[PDB]
Amino acid sequence: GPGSEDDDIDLFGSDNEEEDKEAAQLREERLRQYAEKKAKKPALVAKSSILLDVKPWDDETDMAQLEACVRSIQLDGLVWGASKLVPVGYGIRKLQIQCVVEDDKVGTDLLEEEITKFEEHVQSVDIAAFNKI
Repeated sequence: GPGSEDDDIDLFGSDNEEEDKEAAQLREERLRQYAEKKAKKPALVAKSSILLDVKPWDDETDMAQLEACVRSIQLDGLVWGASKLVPVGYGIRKLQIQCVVEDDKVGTDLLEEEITKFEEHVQSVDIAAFNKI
């Protein structure tokens, strides 16, 4: 229907459109990018604050790069809070990272999926606690 000023009529020769299989996918990809990078209006949006603990494999595993792995997750509405190290066992100390997610954009999916891929440096990803804000 109506989107950006028009709805379906061609008044703009700046867009080539094209009727192609890959083009169709790319047309939709344009909307995905607009919905993701834009449409994010600040309002009373629900948020979750999840405390995950990033546990390293060994002392040799660097704690700062553990934090770096989590802090490089780029999603609009994925906010990082304070992180602290909690010493637990022999050698292994866990990094507790607070993440604040804007629920109407970013689900925990993004953080859960990404940090479990980061398990190349992280031994296991444990959940410390879940809080709503």
